Amino acid sequence: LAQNRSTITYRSWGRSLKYNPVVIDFEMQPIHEVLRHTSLGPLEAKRQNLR
Amino acid sequence: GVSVGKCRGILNEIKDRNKRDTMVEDLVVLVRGGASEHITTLAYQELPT
Ligand SMILES: *[C@@H]1O[C@H](CO)[C@@H](O)[C@H](O)[C@H]1NC(C)=O
Repeated sequence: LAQNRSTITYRSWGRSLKYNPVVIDFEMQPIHEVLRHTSLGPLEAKRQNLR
Repeated sequence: GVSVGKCRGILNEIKDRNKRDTMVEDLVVLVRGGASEHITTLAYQELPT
């Protein structure tokens, strides 16, 4: 698609986007935050150490 | 016999020219529904339809 900016390429470009969609954007949080939301229960010491 | 003469001349020329041109264009699209290949075809910013 990089070569040309015409309508001939956007068709199959959107088709391939349907085939394989890349990640457009994502919200993020530190990795120590997911430890609080685990089934293992309280992990405050390990969470603070990793923070 | 006495002879005397005097001559004087002056010329002044000033020229000024200014030219300024500006043109811009903007485009905003907001489409919701059917994000398939056809709407990507229609997402062509240059052609209007
Ligand atoms: C895209 O391809 C068409 C067909 O070859 C061509 O006419 C057009 O000029 C191209 N667009 C460019 C080079 O920006």
